[PDB]
This record gives sequence, C-alpha cells and structure tokens, in this order.
Amino acid sequence: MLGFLSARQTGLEDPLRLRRAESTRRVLGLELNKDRDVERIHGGGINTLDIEPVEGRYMLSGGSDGVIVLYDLENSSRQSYYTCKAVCSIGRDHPDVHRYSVETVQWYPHDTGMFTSSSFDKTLKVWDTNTLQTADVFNFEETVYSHHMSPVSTKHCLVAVGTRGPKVQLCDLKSGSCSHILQGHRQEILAVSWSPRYDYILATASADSRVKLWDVRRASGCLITLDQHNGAVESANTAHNGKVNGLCFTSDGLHLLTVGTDNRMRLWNSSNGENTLVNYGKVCNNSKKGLKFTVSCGCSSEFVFVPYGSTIAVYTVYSGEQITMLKGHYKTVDCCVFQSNFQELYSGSRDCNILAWVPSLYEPVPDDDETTTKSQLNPAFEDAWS
Amino acid sequence: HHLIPETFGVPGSARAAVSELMQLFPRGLFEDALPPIVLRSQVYSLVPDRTVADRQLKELQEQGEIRIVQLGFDLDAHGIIFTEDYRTRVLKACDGRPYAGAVQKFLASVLPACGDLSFQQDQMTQTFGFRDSEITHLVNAGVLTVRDAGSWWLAVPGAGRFIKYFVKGRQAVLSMVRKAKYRELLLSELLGRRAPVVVRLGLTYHVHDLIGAQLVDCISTTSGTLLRLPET
Amino acid sequence: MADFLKGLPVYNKSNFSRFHADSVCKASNRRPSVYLPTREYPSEQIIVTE
Amino acid sequence: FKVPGFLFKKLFKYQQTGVRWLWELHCQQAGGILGDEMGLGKTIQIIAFLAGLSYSKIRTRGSNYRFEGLGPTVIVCPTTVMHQWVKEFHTWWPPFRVAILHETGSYTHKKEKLIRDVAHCHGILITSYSYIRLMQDDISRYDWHYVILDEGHKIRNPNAAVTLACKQFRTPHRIILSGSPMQNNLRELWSLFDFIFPGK
Amino acid sequence: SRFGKKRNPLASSSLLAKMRARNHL
Amino acid sequence: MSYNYVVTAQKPTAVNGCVTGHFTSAEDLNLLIAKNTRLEIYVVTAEGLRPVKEVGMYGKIAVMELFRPKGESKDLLFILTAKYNACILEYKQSGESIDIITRAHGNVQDRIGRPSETGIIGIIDPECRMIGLRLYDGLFKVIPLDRDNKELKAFNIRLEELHVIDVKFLYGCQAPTICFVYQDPQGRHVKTYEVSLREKEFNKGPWKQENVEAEASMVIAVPEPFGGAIIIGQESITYHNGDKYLAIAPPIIKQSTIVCHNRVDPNGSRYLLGDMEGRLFMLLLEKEEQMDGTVTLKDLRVELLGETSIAECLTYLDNGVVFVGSRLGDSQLVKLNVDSNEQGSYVVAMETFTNLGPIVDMCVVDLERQGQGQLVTCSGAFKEGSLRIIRNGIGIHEHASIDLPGIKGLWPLRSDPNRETDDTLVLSFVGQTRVLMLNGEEVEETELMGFVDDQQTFFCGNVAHQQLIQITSASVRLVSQEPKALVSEWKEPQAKNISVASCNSSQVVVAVGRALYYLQIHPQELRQISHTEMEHEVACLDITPLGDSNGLSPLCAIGLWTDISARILKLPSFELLHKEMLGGEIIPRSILMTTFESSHYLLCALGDGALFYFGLNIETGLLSDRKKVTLGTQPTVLRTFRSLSTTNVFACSDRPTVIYSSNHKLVFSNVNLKEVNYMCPLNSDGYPDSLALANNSTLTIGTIDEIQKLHIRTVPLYESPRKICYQEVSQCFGVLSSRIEVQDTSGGTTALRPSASTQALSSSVSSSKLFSSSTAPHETSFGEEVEVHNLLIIDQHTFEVLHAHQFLQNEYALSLVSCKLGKDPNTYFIVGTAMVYPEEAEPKQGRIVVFQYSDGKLQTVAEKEVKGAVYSMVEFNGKLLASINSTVRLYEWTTEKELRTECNHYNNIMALYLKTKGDFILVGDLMRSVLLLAYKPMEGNFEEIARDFNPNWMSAVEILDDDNFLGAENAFNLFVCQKDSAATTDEERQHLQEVGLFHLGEFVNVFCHGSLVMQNLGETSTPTQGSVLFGTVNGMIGLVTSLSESWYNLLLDMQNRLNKVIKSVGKIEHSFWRSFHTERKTEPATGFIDGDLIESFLDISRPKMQEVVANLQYDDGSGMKREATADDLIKVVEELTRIH
Ligand SMILES: [Mg+2]
Repeated sequence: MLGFLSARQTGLEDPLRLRRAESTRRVLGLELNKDRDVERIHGGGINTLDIEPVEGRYMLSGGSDGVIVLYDLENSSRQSYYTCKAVCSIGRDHPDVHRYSVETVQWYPHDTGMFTSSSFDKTLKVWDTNTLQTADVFNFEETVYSHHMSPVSTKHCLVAVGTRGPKVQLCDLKSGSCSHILQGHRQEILAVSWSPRYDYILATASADSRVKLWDVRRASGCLITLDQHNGAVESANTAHNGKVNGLCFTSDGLHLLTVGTDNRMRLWNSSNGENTLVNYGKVCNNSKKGLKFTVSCGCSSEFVFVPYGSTIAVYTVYSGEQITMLKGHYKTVDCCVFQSNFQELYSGSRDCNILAWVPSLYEPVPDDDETTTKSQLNPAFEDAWS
Repeated sequence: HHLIPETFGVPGSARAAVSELMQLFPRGLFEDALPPIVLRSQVYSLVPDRTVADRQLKELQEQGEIRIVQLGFDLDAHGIIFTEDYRTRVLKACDGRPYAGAVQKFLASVLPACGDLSFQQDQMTQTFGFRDSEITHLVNAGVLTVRDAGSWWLAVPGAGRFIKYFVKGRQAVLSMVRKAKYRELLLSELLGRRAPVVVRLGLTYHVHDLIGAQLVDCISTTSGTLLRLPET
Repeated sequence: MADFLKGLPVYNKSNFSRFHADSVCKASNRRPSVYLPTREYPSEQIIVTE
Repeated sequence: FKVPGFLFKKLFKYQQTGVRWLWELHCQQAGGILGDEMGLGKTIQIIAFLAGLSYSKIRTRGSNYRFEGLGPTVIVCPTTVMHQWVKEFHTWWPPFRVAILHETGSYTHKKEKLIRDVAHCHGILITSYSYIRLMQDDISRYDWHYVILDEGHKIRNPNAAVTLACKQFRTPHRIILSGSPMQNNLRELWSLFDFIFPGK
Repeated sequence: SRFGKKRNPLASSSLLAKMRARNHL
Repeated sequence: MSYNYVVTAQKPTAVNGCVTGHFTSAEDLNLLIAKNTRLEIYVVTAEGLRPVKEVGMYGKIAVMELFRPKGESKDLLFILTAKYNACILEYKQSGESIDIITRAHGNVQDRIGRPSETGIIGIIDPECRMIGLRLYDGLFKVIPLDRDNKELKAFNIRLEELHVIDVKFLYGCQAPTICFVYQDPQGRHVKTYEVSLREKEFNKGPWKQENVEAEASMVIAVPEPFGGAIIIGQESITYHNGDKYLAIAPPIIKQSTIVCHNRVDPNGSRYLLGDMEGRLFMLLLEKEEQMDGTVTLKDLRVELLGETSIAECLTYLDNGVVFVGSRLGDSQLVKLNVDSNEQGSYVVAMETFTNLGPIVDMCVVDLERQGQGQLVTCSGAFKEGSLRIIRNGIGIHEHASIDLPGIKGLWPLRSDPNRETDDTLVLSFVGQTRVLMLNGEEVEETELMGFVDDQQTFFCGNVAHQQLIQITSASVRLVSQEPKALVSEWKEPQAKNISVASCNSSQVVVAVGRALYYLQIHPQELRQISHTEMEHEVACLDITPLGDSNGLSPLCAIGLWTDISARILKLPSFELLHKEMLGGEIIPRSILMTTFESSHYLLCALGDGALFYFGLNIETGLLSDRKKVTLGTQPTVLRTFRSLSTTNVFACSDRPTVIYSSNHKLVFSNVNLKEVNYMCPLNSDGYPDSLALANNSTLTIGTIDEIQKLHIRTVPLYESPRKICYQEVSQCFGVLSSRIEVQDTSGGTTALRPSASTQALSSSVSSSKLFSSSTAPHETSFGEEVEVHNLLIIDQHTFEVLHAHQFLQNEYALSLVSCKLGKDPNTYFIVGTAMVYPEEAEPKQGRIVVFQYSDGKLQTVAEKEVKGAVYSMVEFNGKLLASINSTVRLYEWTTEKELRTECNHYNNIMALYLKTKGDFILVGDLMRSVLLLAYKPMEGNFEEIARDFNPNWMSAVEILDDDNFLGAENAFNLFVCQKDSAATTDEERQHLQEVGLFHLGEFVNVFCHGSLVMQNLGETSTPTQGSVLFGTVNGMIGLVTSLSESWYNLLLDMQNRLNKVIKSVGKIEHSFWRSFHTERKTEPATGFIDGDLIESFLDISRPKMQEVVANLQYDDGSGMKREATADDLIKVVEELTRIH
C-alpha cells in the first residue's frame, strides 16, 4: 500500500494503478455479510437482482412470490454495521402485482424514474418508480424467461423478450409496438442480452444449444451462430452440448460469456463468434431456467462471478483460473450482481436470502492500554479444551 | 520488485503429456488393432492449466500430429490419437477389403487437410468429391459414424472394445475410492493394489483420467497424494 | 579519448558558438512571450470517427 | 453514397428525399414501400438510387456479396410498363444492361440462358409477375441484389401464388412501388409488409 | 422526486408521459 | 451552490514529452516541449534554445508527434489529449504575428472501453499513411491521413492481444506494419501485423512471433538501412528482423530500468538510452556492408556516458547537445564531449530548467515576519529531492558591490560629453563628497575639477548646454563639462547654508530654512529668477518635469516641517496652487513628481515610512485620489528610474518597494533584499540599464529583475523529502526524508551517494524495545533495495541540516506535526510511522514518536506502539488526532508525558487525510470521498455528522470554512462538498452535497492556507475571500479562493462571452475541458471560475474586449447597473490578478 501511495504522490505510476490494484485486492477479500445485512422481505426465492446504474444506491429484487422489492444500499446510519432496508415494495396487496414468479427486473438504463419487470405470468410491465404505478403493459402467448434493455442505446428504446416460444420478441416502448419477431431459433429462448458496445446487436441463447447474434435493424435474419469447435453458419452450430441458459458480455463488450447445462462456461469473441478456448473446468449448472451472472468492472483482472450450485464461483475471465468459492447460501444461487464502485457482490438464492459479499481486508485496531473498549476478542473465537 | 508484485496476492507441454500417457496404453489387449488412445481428460492431469493444454492441443492438431475424435460415452469424451498410428492401423485393416479404396481416399485427402471432428455432406460431396456410396464404405470401415442425416463423426475402428473397458474400469476405480475407509485412498496404496479384473486398461491410466475429469480430488499430504470424492 | 564520439553531426558550425556561461545575460530575456490569437482561419480538414 | 451531380440536379426535392430514404434503407438492410401518390415519379427515384449505387461503387461490408456496385437486379411489373422501364433506364443511366424476360424481349436464345447472362454480368432483368410465378426455380436460384415490385399491390393477397413466389427472393433489399398500399383491408398491408420486412 | 432526478437519451418523464397519454383517454 | 475561483500561481514545470523537427520553418531546428497542458516552442540557435511561442491547451497533452505529409513544406504536429481530443496543428507566421492553425481536429473517445495500463500510445507511420493510437485494451485505433479528402476518418481494429506493452510502426515496409510486445500467461512476445486501410483489418505481419524477455518494455524501430526492431528489457537488448536475431546482455544495464530512448542520427547507428537512476547510455549499432552492397547489423554495443537528471524523455539537438526532459528533477541541457573527463563522464551540463517537480508537501512561513508568506516545498524524488522556497517579489541582479560605509547620497555623472552612457559615480558623506569613476567594470576613486570634496553634496548631475552642476550645503556650482572648469557659482547673500535643493536639466530650486530661491541654468550662468519665504521650514522639494514640457517644469512640489503639508507651487511666482494636509506628527521626508503610463502622479513619503500618492493635474496643480500605503518603518526615500520603456518608482527602506501602474492602477511589489537606504539608476559601459543601491555598509549596482515575478531558491537534499513542518520556537524545519540503500554482503546497507541525512552536523539512530522484542527478524537478498527514513532538522536561515535522526530498520515515517500538547509548555515534533515488510499488504504495526529539539540535539520524549500505519496526524485543541489504517483516534497528552487514547472512530476504509477546524475533523478516505466528524466535549466521543457517499478516490482535502469542504480526486478533478441546509430527514442531513465540480487537469498532493501576496493591503474592498494554495505532481502551484454570488455570476457570464471570442488550439471547447470527468461519469463544471481564462481577457486586442463586454450589465457597488465598459472589466480583472 505505502508503495502505491508513494508512487502516486510522486507521479511514478499513473493513478490508475493504485486504483485498479486495490480494487483487485478487495475482490480477493470478499467475505459474507461482514458489515451488512439485507432485510428479509421476500418469502420466496430471489430470482433476479439489479443495481441502479446511475448511483448504485438502489437495488431492485424480484422473487418467486411475484413481489418486487426496492432496497437502499447506503448506510445512512452512523454505525459500522447496518441493514440494507427496503424502501418500498410491489407486494401481493398491489393491484398491478405479478401473478407468478418474477424472472427479470431491470432499471431503465438512463435514469431511475422507470423500471421494467417480466414474469412467468406472460407480461412485461413498465413501472413509474416515483409512484409504483404501471405506465404500460405488454402481454405474450408464452412465459417470459428473460428481457433486456440496451445499456447504451440512446437511439431506440427496445426491450428484447425471450419466451418459451421459439421467436424472440421486441417491444418498442416509444411507439408501443410489440409486433416485431425474430424467427431463427427452434426452442425456448432462455437468455437475451444487448451488446454494451453496439446499439443494435442482440445476443440470444436457447435450449436448442445455439447462441445467435442479431442486428435488429435488418430484414435478413441473424448474423452469427457460435460454433464451439470453430469449424457452417447455421446448419449445425452449437455453443454447448446442453441448454444455453446464461449470457454476459464482458464489460468492454469485446467478448461474450455463455453458461450452459453441459456444465461448461465458454468465452467467445463477440465480433465473429470465435471460441476463445478458455477452459474453466466444471461449472455446475442444472438450472432449467435462465441463469443471471456478472463480470467485475474497474479491476486489474476482469473477474466473473457465476452461480455454482449453492456457491458463487469466481474466475479470472482470460486465464480461466478459479479464484474462490463464496460459500454462503443454502440452496441454488439464481443471480448475482456486482457493485462496481465498492466491489461488493449481492447474491439471490432459492433460500430466500439476499447476501452481501464485502471486502474484508483488515480489522479495526485496538489500543492495548484500553480496559474493555478494545476491538473485542469475543469468546466465540476462543478454544476451551478444559 | 517493489511495486508490480504488490498488485495482487495471487511446465510440461501437451506434447510431452500425450507422449507419456501413450505408454500407459496396453497395446496387446487389442492385438494392437486399436491405435493408442489418450483421453483429453488425462492430458489435464499432467498439464493442470486447462487453457494452455487446450491451446497446445489445438496447435498439435494444426501441425497434424494428433487427431481428436469424439468417443460419445460422455459429453467431453475426446480421444487423442497420433495421426501416424491412426493412418497405419486403418490402412492395415483395409488391405483387400471392399471399402478399402474409399478409405485410402479419405486418408489421402480429408485427414491431411481437415482437423474437424465431424464432416457435413456438403463438404464431403462437393469439396472432396465423395460419392454417396463411398460414405457407406467409410461407415462400414468404421472411419465414420452417423451423427445426423448428412453428417458424420470421425471415428476409430474397434473403439467399442476400448470404450467398454474404459467405462467399466472407470466405475470400478472410482468405487475403489468410494468403498475405501473415509472414502479416502492414498495414491501409492491404490497403485500398489492388485487391480480388479474389471480394470483391464490399467490402474494408473484410470487415475489420470479420474483426476483430469475432476471425478476425484487429489489432496496433498505428508503421506503423499490422497484421492477423495469431491464435495459435490 | 573516445574514438566513437568523433564526428558528431554538425548542422551549422556556429550554433551554440556564443552560448555564454554568464547566464545573467539570459536571465532577463529568458521566457517566450505568451501567444494569444484573435485572428483565425478555417481548417483544411476534419477528423471524424467511423 | 454519391449521386452524380447532373442526375441529382434533375430531381425534385421530394425525389431527392426519396433517394436519401432508399439509402437509409440500404444501410439498415430493410425494405420499403415507396407509397407516393400516382404521378410523383417513383421510377425516377428508384433509377437515381440504383445509379448512385452503381456510381459510388458501394463495397458491401462483412459479407459474401462482395460486389463493388449494383449486383443483379430484377424488376417485376405489369407487361404494359416494361418498355417504359427500359426507356427510363436507357435515358437516365445508359451504362446499365437492361433486358426484358418476355416475348416482347429482344433475346433470341432460350429464356433460361438470359437469366444466367443477366446474373453473371449484373444486368437488370425486367419480368412480368406471371414469369415470377412460373419460373420460380430458374429465377430464385440466383443471388439477386435488389428486387423491385412495381405496382406491388399485386402481392396484396397473402395466399396468392404470385405473393408466395415473390417472397422466395433471398435479398433483404426488397422495394415495393404502389400508389395504394392498402385498398380494402389491413390484411393487404400485412402482406406488403411481410414482403418488405418479414416479421415486422 | 426521489428518483429520476439525475441522468446516467429520452428522459423517463417524457417516455412515461407518452405511455400514459397513449393508455388514458 | 458555492462559488469558487481557481487560478494558476505557477505554470506546471514537469516535462511530459519532447520532440524535435522543423515545425516553424523548413530550415529551423525546433524543440517542442510538452509540459502538462502547456506546449512550448523553441528554435535552436547560436545562443542555444531561443524561445518562440508558448501555447496552452484545453487538455493534458498525452501524445505529441511531428510528421510531414507529402506535399507539406514543413512538419505538422499531432496532439492527443488525455480526454482524447485530437488535432493536427500547423504553424504559420505573418511577420510578428505567429498563429498556430488547427488543420484537423476531432475526438476519438470510445463510448465504452478499458483504458490500458501502459497508457495512451500514439504512433505515426513513417510514410504518414496513418496515425495509430492504442487507447483501450483489445482495440487499435487507426486515423487515416490523406490529401484530397477534406476529412480524416478514424476507424478501429480488433486486437486479440489484450495486454499490449509497446508498439511501433516499422520502417521499410510497403504496407504499414506495426511491431509490438504483448503479454500472455506464457510470457511476453513480439509480433507483427500489416494494416490494411482498404479492408480495415490486420494482415499477417512479416515476422514470426518470437518470445522475448519477461520485462521487455520498449520497441525501437530502426530506420531503413537496418530495418527491424530493437526490444529493450531489464537484462537484455535484442534486435529482430525476420530471420535475423542478435542479443546482448550488458551487465551495466541491470542495476536500473531503461525508460526512454532517442535516435541520435538519421539511420539508427546511435540511439541514446536513459535509466530510472539517471544514467545515460549510447546504444551503438555496428553495420556490416555485405559484398552485394546491402547493409546488415553486425553487433549491438551499449555504452555509459554519464549521469543526467532522471529522464522522462530525451531529444538530441545539434553539435553534441541533448535536452533531458524530467518529471522528477530539473530538466537539463547537456552536451556530450568526446574526451571523457577525469571523473569518467562524457556528459557536461549546460543549462538547468527549474522543475518544482512532484510537490509532495509544502508549508507557508512568514520567515522575515514581514507579513508576506513564503512557500517552502518538498520537491522532487530520489537524487533530485530538494526544498524549494518560493517568494513573490521583484529581484535584482548585482553587478558590483563595494564596502562603503556611511553613504548619504547617490547620483550618476558623465564626465565625457561625447558618451551617451555614464562614466562616473558621485558619493555624498557627512561633511564630505566623493566621486567614483567607472572605467567599465573597474571602479576607482578620482578627483574631478570644479566639483568640491570638502563639502557635503545634496545634488549633482549633467545639465543643459553641455554642463555639470553640483549643489552643496555651501553653494550651487556649475561646471563646464568639456573644460571641467567652474563657470558660475551662486551663494545666498548672507552665506547661510542650503538646507534643501532640487534640480532638473534646466532649473534649480534651493531652500535656506524658510527661504526658497529659484534658479535657471544658462550657458556659463546660474541666473536667479525669483525668491520667496515659505510659511514654514522646507522639508523636501521636487521640480521634476512632466508631460510634453521641453525640459522645464511649470510646477514645484514642496513639503514643510511644521504643518506636515504637501504643496504644489507655480515655479516662477511661487503661487500656491494646492495645499494638502497630510496630518500625523512626522514630517514629509521625500516627495516625487512622476508619470506612470499616460497618468501623472505626485508621490510623498513620511519619515515613519508611510507613503501618500496623488494624481497630479499638471495644468492646475490640483491633487486627486488621495491614497495611503504603509511601505515600511524607516524614513523612506523615493526615486524615479527608467527601466525598459517605462518610468518606475523605488522606495528606499527596510522594505524596498517598487511603485508603477498596471492598467492605470498602481502596483506595489516588494523586493528580495534586506535593506537599501539609497538608490539611483546607473547606465555605465559596465553597468548599463542599472540601478545603484546602497546601505549604511555597502553600495550595490545592478539591473532590477522583472515585475511580481516569483523567485525560487533551491536547497538540494539528494534524497526524497516526504513531509515538512515549521517550528517557530526552534527556528527550524522538520523534514521527513527517505533514501535508498542496497543490502550489503555484511548484511547491513550501503548508501548509493552522500545525502542530507548522511551529512548533518549531528545524528542519532532510534532504538526501541517495541518491535525488536515482539517481531522475528526479516532479511533480504544481497543488492536488494531498502528505504531508510530520517527526520531532518533544517535551519530556517541557512537551510543547513542541523540534525538527522534515523528511524528503525523497515520503519517508514508517514506523518509529521509540530505542536504543543496538553498543558505542557514544550513544542514537539511528532512522527507517525509504519513497519513495512515484503510479505504484508498493509502495515500491521507502527508507532507515534514524540521528539524535542533542544540544545542542537533531538530527544525522544515518548513512544506509543500502534497496530497500523499512522497515515495522518493533526493537532486538535491541544490533543493529537491520528489516523491508523481505518481508525481515527484522538490522544490526550498526560502529565506523565505519555499519549493516552481518548476516543476512536472506525467507519472508514482508509483514513488517509485529516484536516480540522474547531471541533470539526474532515476525513479524506482512500475511496469513500470525504467524511465530517465533530468532537463532542460533553461526551468525549466523535459524532459522524455527514459524509459524501460518492465513490471519489481522494488525493487531498481542505476545509475552506465551517460549511465548505474542498476535495481533490484521483482523476484530476476538484469538488466542493457542502452540508445540506435543505435537509429535512436525518438521512438527508447526513448527505454532503457536491456543489462544485471542476476538472483541474492536475494531481493535487497538498492544500494549505496562506498567500504569497502581502496581507497589509487590508482593505474591505477585496472581491475575494480566503486563500488556499495547492501543490501538484506536475509542479503547478494553484490558488483556490471564494467569490460572492454577484462576482460569481459576473465572471461566469464573462467566461461564456470569452469562450465565443477567444480562440484555442485543436478547437477544444473550454466547457468540455473543464467538465468533471472520471471513467464512471462526466458532468459539466459547476461552482468554479477558471481564473486562467478570466485573466486572458487583459491580453487581447481591445476590439475583442468591446465584443466581450457588449450588452453586459455591471454593478459597481452602487446598484446603479449600467452597460459595462471595457475599462470596468479591466479593473475587475486587474483586481483579480493581484491575489496571486
Ligand atoms: Mg409502376
């Protein structure tokens, strides 16, 4: 540390280096609930989490109960230990509440005043955050597994919806259009994800074992089908020997991660679909529904956090190296989300907990001359062989 | 020495690994009719960085040193075979048989030029000029097996004998760990134990597979390497 | 003597030939006078990103 | 994209806007319906755009259509307007090779060979709707770059066989010219948009 | 307003206004 | 909002890059130097670097490359800014008007991307086909460069090599080919690609990919005869060109990393290399010309030429000269001699360019108790480390000084009528007069005829009709200049002594108590014109002429003893035209009529050292705009002089002070000298344009320095200074410093060089039981580098190192404070330390050590072991406040002289910075921005009042006042946080609001309260409250100060107008440059006025000032808003310039 501080003060190293090094060290030090609980509002499993992109203060949660909960993550108490309290909820008393489990919540990418929700009740809903009233509602023939709004598109406001139907659907919130379908897939579409680099490029994953990249401006059909063997454009390509149930672009958009029920994670070049041949080993993935997982941002290494049964596995994206297993939950983890500002990970599970994983690099320090106001050696940490 | 090491708290080649594993293969058990097969899993037991292993294997494929074949008994079941063993054994098996000429054509044309695990009918018909009857000759020879209509895996003749012995041996050797006390067994003790009659391919070959497939965890101990069933 | 620093590039024999060590002679006229334009001309080209 | 100055000067501002709209569709790889009321000169807007494509040598990005210009075009129209299209091409952009696939066409060999020639040299094929309906294979076998349906309200019944034959063309650059996008029903509009932008 | 006070594009308030006007009378 | 003014007091000094080419003409040799945001242009000449222009940029200059497209007559300049602004600047010239033409401009930021760890790289193709930029991982950005296109069209190409180290274009390639070093888990590799502009793809490059040394860090592309690339590592240098390979592993390199290179020749035979220690090498490629006539590289040969300042960049110039651009030390101009000197060096230094370097810490001290502070700074690092003492004030360069006690008067004289320059100096003494002849530099006492020595003189000089005059107490004597013979004498009719006299070229007035006499000077005649007796005895006189008057004044100024008045008299009649009662009790000792610019003034000084100044109407004699300044405390003697084109004024006192007008308003610049009781100008052949200045012990003759000009004194330490504080009761500075030592074979450590800590008059080594009894020993390999930390005690007058106390092995000293504690009357140095071990990411141990400096030694008074690094400490209401890792802790000082913990606060990640005001503590965290605590005396505890919840990575903090908190941030931004007055909930009350945002473009290390301008101008007229100085990595010193809402709104609109009217370079928008910017967010600037923009408006043509002020409404303080004139805003901006 003191070396980094000296090098920064003297301009020997760019201020980038201390910042990225310490961010990486913090990710390596994640510990369960060290400073922080999250308030138990849900009665069911936590299907989905989304941290607000503007300030990172607020987290939406959706669950198998159909409830949507909005949490405040900032410690506005003066204590070193605190609870992330629920600001407000769309509970079962609300008229517009979802009838069946809520499978994706996403903030509007450009300000916090609106958010979107989807559910196995075959709806996509648009919510006014200040009032928690729906502004628009879209209905579908089939249960929605996933939806996404483009994180970078200013030009268009399209929601991609993946359903049990074989056709991807696109809803235009500006016009209210929901007629536009993409017709290339053959089974249920389990994950959809817009490129963070390009306004118009949508990745889609399906139980047909295919990941397809689309340019939604075109009348032409899809661009690229990912072939895990690298050899041919559509006739037989598969990304996994199983269902493909999760997508995550890397934070630069240059690669796409995919996870599937073959228990493998695979890294792809997003500009042409080449399998980069990074091998992570067995990544346990039994999930028959979409799996949400996340990369880090702003670290010296790009990490990926992936549900691994009841654990969260951490890998280095490019090296394939398994770094740690975060070992908290009692049932399968369904989502995790990364707070980029402070390198804190939140995780939802079918055990109904939301758990915070927080960098725990060192303890509060005593003064040895104190009587009892020290940083206490609690007797729970003591042996008792007598 | 004084800054970069602070950034975070965190050599055998695939060619060497393949060449070592290839000697564990019991050639006489098959009257040498099979070319020696090493599984991709076993390579990861000697080259623990799976990414480096896979990339070096891909480069050996591009030099044409090795063939990768899908063995179908599991999703990841890839056999690694030296091209010259494969070519010699298949030509020796084809001598005077009715499918022989199509197999000579396949080994003279497709395999020198393609690394693929599978071929589609478009390539087979138009790029290599196979007649539909010649694909039938190749399937009779065992060099292809039907993947789907108009598509075929590259195959090894007689792979069923090996695959039978491997699948039963794998379950046997895994049960030797499962049944031993604590589900623990020291590797030196296992390799010293009289192998089951079910374990026909040999006991070291299987421990390298099991370790590479992550079916057993190695734990290091003062007593040496210890096998465990993984917490899974 | 270094044989290898012989014949360093000479561009004009009199450059630095009156580098006075009496730096007080430079101490006043040391600094360039600040440039602050108010005339302008249009540029011949523009850089755009595809 | 560039239109030759002598051609762009000859166009009205609404025709210039139409050429720009056609270029924005070509960049999106979407079709469009040029629905202007009868008399506004739709054909000039089309020919001026196609001339612009041929003139500016648009190198197609990232894809097998590595033309440097305009590839084979088919125009489908009533037989009563085929020779008007030929005259307009021979006036406004003489370099094109415009050929009628019809008994009023000048070709002497079998009409199968004309389609091969016009595909090979990237000419403009002009056809009737009846030949599209009858020569489905010999037409749709080739990689046409543009399909223009003049009086494209002829494909307004989705169950009609001319409609099904027109939808076999693989190119994304599908254009309809019609004064009436719809006449009776919103279903007619569906059929035209299902040609222009399938799945929209 | 607790939310929408800061931008990270169409502002939420105008997209919401269009959706409401489209769904009300 | 809250309203702040930020201005540069000193321009950044660290050199970020340099290039040499023919930018300004096809024939000139130019050197271009990038200082941060501050491009500048020199030619090379017979006199060395001649300046040409200096330019600013709305950007941190990241890349700067000269190139010449085919069909350009001279080089164009490419600049890339850290905000990714691009421009292809062109120089041009129309006589004396020099205009940098922006030729092309744009921006090349990606919407999303990961900035690379080795920073922005920018390269230009040898044939000027394209620029290549490496901004982000996985991407290489190509800017095509062309001619018939009006537009250059940046595109983008995917790299698979994500961790690219260094890149160059190769010479001699028919397609533009990059060579680069990249890193992968398998190590570092070298690789090549061709670039296709037509396909916008990489094609397979000419060479096989090859492995290289694990620390290979530079690619040098060798020009066409050789081609290829040289890869430089820590241990080897390797040449690559296709199938050809050479490697050398010179042992002389291995001690230090090579960081910069320059080509010293057209064809690559001689590259220079510079290392992190400051050694210069000459990499020396040996060609073999093959029998077919092709040329091949035979060998590589590394050589040692000497030590320079630690080099960021190198450039070779001409005939043997190298510019050494430094960030850590002074930049240098050095030659290479061909014959090794006796020490083994070829390098010889020629010029040194002042770099305030990394300002790691600083303090403001009124060392002379004058009421004008000086900055003392910890500047530089390693062997470049120094203290710098910065003072605002006018200097003088001394050409002669002479032991001449008791001087009572000074005048120049010219004995030869044919010279224009002076040749003689005349001195006055008690009852005596003496004369010094000026035989160039040689000064000799000589006798001049006609003058007299056995009388005291009150004036002498050259006068009309080729004559010399002397006025004594006895008589006025007029001497013919060529004969040197007396031609007239005037004496009072009763032989009463002259008590006051004044003279010009044509007239004399003399006083005899109350009697005045007016004389005209004529050929061979002193002609008495008229006489008068004043009401009161005459104290001082002037008849200096003004305006277009032909060497005769119409006015006399007079000062009187008894009424203490200044008066203006019409010369021929002694008619009283004005009478001004100065008041007080002390007589006017000096009076002086003078012209400043176009404006005429009267100056008068009292015997107590106050001065009054008045605007003088030369036609009516009226005085106007009476104002007073306290210049000094001794009887202050005014003099005119002429310097350059302008008449200026000097006040002889214990505080030498210059008076002149800037934009019609007078300026008072104090001078860097102890005392001058008499001064006059001189212009001899040896002492041209000079001033004589003298005191009661010495006479000094010299040229006065330029105006308001900051002066920097350097005290070299040869070791890195970490912290400074001043102890007034000991008259010394405590300085923390660190030196690097190598582990010796003996297991001790050996110093690389002598340094301030090794050369004190006295020294001590710490000993303690604390860690030695509680830790196992720890060790390093032989030759491994160790930091040794010291407390240095430095004398405030001499800056000699009086004492060096060396801390324990592996002990790092982080924080220093000088204070009294508790009820203890003693003043202590308190040092906070940490124990640093190779195995531990953060220190687990440290101590607070209390020292007393007394009797020349340093005594340890107390030690407190603490379980962490003591990052910061401050004195807090007699207690000691310390931050120990995440913990903020307050210590009482007990009567037993021990530290006792009072209370703790724990809710931090890392409490790097502390400041205090009253009971408030402002805590700057490593990454949780700022936190405001309050100590609560009734409870003995802290309360966490509020914090800023934004994720700002802090570099420094300051408390501006009880409500406004200034913070500086990792991405070169300032922000101001404020406690929210609109808060209703206790949640809202805990949120600090960011009210000010400003992109400074500098990394701020230190804030402190103070000013370099004299405080004694204590008017209430100040438009500007408080003064916080800040110091920077690039050696820029800035000033933050607070405005009123009305002045903020005025200057904000004045900025918006100037931004329409002032031109820039690269046509960067000013609002874009000042926009708050991080990788997370960009926001426009709020709550800050850019003083460097505001002050520029003084610098324009007045047509542009009229375009700026057009339709502006301004309030002068009456509320009578009017259309602002240009002169109103000239006075506003003048008033702002006087704060720094
Ligand atoms: Mg028509």
